[PDB]
Amino acid sequence: LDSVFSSSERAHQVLRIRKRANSFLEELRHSSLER
Amino acid sequence: DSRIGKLLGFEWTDLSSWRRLVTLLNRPTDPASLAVFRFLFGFLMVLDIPQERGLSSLDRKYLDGLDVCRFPLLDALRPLPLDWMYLVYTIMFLGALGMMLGLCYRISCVLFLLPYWYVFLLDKTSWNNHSYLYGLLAFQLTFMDANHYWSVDGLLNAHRRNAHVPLWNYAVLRGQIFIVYFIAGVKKLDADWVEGYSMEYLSRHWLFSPFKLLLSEELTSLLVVHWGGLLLDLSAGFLLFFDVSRSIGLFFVSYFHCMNSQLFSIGMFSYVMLASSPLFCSPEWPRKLVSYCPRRLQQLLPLKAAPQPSVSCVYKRGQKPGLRHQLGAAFTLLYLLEQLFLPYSHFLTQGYNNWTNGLYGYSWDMMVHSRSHQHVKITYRDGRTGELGYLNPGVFTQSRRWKDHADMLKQYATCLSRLLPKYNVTEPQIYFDIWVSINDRFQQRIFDPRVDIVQAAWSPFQRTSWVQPLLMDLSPWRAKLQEIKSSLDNHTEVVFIADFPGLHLENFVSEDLGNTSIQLLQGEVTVELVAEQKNQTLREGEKMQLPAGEYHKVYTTSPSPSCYMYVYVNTTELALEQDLAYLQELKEKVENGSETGPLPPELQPLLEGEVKGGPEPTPLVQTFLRRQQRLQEIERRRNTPFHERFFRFLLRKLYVFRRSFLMTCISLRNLILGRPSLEQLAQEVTYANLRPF
Ligand SMILES: C/C(=C\Cc1c(C)c(O)c2ccccc2c1O)CCC[C@H](C)CCC[C@H](C)CCCC(C)C
Ligand SMILES: *[C@@H]1O[C@H](CO)[C@@H](O[C@@H]2O[C@H](CO)[C@@H](O)[C@H](O)[C@H]2NC(C)=O)[C@H](O)[C@H]1NC(C)=O
Ligand SMILES: *[C@@H]1O[C@H](CO)[C@@H](O[C@@H]2O[C@H](CO)[C@@H](O)[C@H](O)[C@H]2NC(C)=O)[C@H](O)[C@H]1NC(C)=O
Ligand SMILES: *[C@@H]1O[C@H](CO)[C@@H](O)[C@H](O)[C@H]1NC(C)=O
Repeated sequence: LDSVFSSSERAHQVLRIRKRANSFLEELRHSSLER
Repeated sequence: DSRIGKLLGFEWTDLSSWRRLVTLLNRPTDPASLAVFRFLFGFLMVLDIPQERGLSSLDRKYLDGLDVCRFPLLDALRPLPLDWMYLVYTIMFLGALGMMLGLCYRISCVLFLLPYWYVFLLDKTSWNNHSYLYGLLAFQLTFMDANHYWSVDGLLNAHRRNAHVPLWNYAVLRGQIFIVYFIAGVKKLDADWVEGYSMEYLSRHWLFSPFKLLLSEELTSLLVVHWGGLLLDLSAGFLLFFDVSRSIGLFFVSYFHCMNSQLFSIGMFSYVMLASSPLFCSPEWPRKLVSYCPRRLQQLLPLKAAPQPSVSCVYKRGQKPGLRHQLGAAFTLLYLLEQLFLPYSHFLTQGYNNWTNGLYGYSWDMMVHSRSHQHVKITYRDGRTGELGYLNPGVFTQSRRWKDHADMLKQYATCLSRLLPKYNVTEPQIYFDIWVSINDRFQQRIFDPRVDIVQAAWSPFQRTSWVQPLLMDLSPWRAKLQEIKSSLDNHTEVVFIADFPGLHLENFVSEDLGNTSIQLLQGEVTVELVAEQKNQTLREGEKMQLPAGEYHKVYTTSPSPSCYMYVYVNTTELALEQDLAYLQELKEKVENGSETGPLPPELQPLLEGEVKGGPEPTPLVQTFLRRQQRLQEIERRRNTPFHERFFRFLLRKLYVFRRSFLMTCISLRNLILGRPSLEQLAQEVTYANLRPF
């Protein structure tokens, strides 16, 4: 496994493009099975 | 006779003494509306247990042997094994069915209530207002005499067959719904709701299409969505009670709840509120609806004659009040006072305070705050060697709500402390660095990144000292920043940052993100490149071109917070897009007959579309084929009939219910008759997961 730890290079990346999630905290269980 | 008597239903002299108050709160009333509401609530919760409580997904949430970090309200609570959890959910289902059919009503209510609150308190990441409401309604209905009309207990027991109920049974529910509407409305008198920031992008939905024939998008997003919602909350609270306003209030409330059901994915909240809306009507509306039907149908619907006397009421001839009447009145008054007080009880339990107020779930502040997280770093220092390492942001977790609350952060730190020694880490010191913006503000730290949360101090009744204040001074900037957001190309992207005095941010620009620049908006910062150890002090309105592939630090050296921005474009994505576009242009030229010269051999697979009897395609060709396939799939999805979607939805829900039932059966069999050999278990688990078709 060894997914507990990460690297310095991939931890210090503020600028990483991603999608947008409103996260209203009221809509069901959000992604549900994903996380 | 009095005008107040007809408007409010009770006279002032009734409040002179305790005896008169008890008599008023225990006067006879018809049971029909309460019975209908009981039936609808039970049925909806029966449908909701396999969907939102998580009985379908319970086998991958409480899996045995897996180490995960839990977030219970009390540290004493611990989940049971999976099979006993399945048994608990079976007890919930039995209680809900009993409530629906009115069979052993008090026992069924208790069997639903206690498990539901156990599940609710076991996890703080699954809290929302519409679960708290279900818990409250189940608690209230445990004491109400709702099994008098359209109940199996009536058939099995003559004394409870179409009998009277006291008046506070309706009063408590009406007060609860009024509290929900009014407190939701007043909580929405916030600067970010009246100004159009919360739910700023919800006016694009096609349900708002007719409004766009008369109003622009920006005006529709403010007059209708925000001010309309606030006014609807307050007015729907007040109007439904009065006789004159009931029709218009019912129409607006029903439209509001249907639009909420379609626009959001809240779940069964809209249907529950719709079922509660008739409760403000006369206590005997179902009876007169039943009467206005053919006699043959009336042979199947419930009784229509006048209800018989009950012993849960006080009649005026008289009858001195007993004990249960006094307890009912006291319960009504104290419960409604507690309901009014609890949403504003945040100055006593100050440990849970943050930028927002209190834990989410019992404040009725629905859809008021939206958050966008930009970065999360978890650093650990080993307690023996001194080595410094970095963990994944969300390891040993199932939700992402730990990023915004101090108590959950403390629990997560303790969980990591107990788990990490399994991975050759001695007594660790964990530091957290989380960047979040609420309602489109500057991204700022929420927690102090120099504090070891494992050893930090937290108590519920004292304020945490390691939660950064919300810089509300930068509120007006949200206008200007948005302008900069709209001045960009289809490639450029912008991130805004506001940083405290003394602190610094160390960042690593990826090799792909060429052409990245930093500009200063307010304050004073110094930018250090560590490859050659060179720091330049930036003044307001100065820009620098950062390296790609190196570390750079930004330090704040002013007494007040400093605001700056990163503007970047992805070079690799742009290059891939340009090369793919050139390839597509060549393909189109080949298709229309142009480019008479021979195609390159790598282009032959593109025209063929299948990698058979030839060299493997280059990664660019694979990307092109994948893009074409995805575009075809999206186009096929768009040109899809509605009936197919409806049938697929029905099949998916059927699959969910089937999986829930079969897994519960497996668990109960294991509990009672023991566990078979592993092969039979594997066969059964394969059988349960099979799609219905
Ligand atoms: C998202 C909104 C409110 C949050 C909410 C939700 C989801 C609930 O489940 C509630 C249940 C009970 C009490 C309060 C609740 C609550 O606060 C506004 C909804 C968007 C928008 C306002 C709907 C538009 C429809 C109205 C009728 C428009 C009228 C405008 C006139 C000018 C025509
Ligand atoms: C570049 O400028 C920064 C801006 O402060 C310098 O940083 C301070 O550096 C000293 C020496 O390491 C530390 O003791 C201070 O704590 C730092 N200040 C803050 C606020 O953290 C840095 O030294 C400069 N670098 C070079 C190579 O000259
Ligand atoms: C920058 O843009 C590139 C464009 O490709 C993004 O990249 C891909 O990156 C993922 C990992 O994030 C790889 O698995 C893919 O193979 C890459 N695709 C290619 C080379 O076509 C990248 O994620 C973006 N962000 C950053 C920070 O580089
Ligand atoms: C070292 O860590 C690895 C990873 O778990 C494993 O070999 C074991 O836990 C540790 N063994 C020793 C000798 O430290």
